[PDB]
Amino acid sequence: DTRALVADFVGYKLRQKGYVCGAGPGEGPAADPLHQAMRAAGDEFETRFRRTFSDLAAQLHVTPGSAQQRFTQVSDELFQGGPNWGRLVAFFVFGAALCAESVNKEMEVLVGQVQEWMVAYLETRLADWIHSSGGWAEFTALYG
Amino acid sequence: DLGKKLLEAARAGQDDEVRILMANGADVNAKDRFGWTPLHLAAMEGHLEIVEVLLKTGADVNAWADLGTTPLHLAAMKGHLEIVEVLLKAGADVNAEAIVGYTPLHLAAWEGHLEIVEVLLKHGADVNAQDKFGKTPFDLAIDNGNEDIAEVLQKA
Repeated sequence: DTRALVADFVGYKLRQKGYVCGAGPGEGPAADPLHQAMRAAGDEFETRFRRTFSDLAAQLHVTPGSAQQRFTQVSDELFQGGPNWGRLVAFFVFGAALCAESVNKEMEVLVGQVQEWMVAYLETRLADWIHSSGGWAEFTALYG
Repeated sequence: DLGKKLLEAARAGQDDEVRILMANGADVNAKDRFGWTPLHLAAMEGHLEIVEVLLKTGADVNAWADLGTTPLHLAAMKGHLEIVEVLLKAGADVNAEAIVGYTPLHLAAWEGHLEIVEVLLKHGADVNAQDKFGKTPFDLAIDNGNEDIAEVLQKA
């Protein structure tokens, strides 16, 4: 569930920005209301902030060794004062932005690993909040 | 759903529609699903007349969105100088923090808007403010190659 959502959104953004072409998650239109909801929300969020999250990603100067800690620090910041659906959208937009920045610096392993770290953060941190907030079905209702 | 209509008209820069909605009781502070108000949208899109009408009708100049973003962050980031002035005159907080601890001065410095950096400084912006990662506006200016702004911040 969660892994599929992350893969779909990141895959969609990488294709949207012209970084990747062909078979894989995020290829073609959303197969699923949850996935459509996150694509639409991420897109809207990103047109507002323009280059903000790509600039933040670049400002981190990640290396293969520091990237997980830096990813985790940003994620913690975004969730200060508790999760809400908008901060969750920011978290996805930032994750995809960090994958794109890793492509720019040609660290291809991070494109995959950042996605792994997104899933683990969601499952170990935000899982309790999401469930009590009505789960992804509720997110879909509000952002779809 | 006057609030939704006000949000849409503010973003689209439709001056006449905004006045009608306000005169019909639309909530000047209505929030969208990202926490943005009509003032956030008009400030980001650069519609000055709408910014002024919203403020005159009671818009909260310091309203913050989901990540803490305020209308002044957006005006500073996008480089709208007249809107920055109008917001500051109306009580905008020069030191508000958003996202990662960015201050409007961080965003103007990174985006290379020199006059806005100076206006923010004259209004009390904290030159030494650090974002969550330790970076000051000076650091961001230099990293983005804006030497003019960096020198101004160093002098300050």
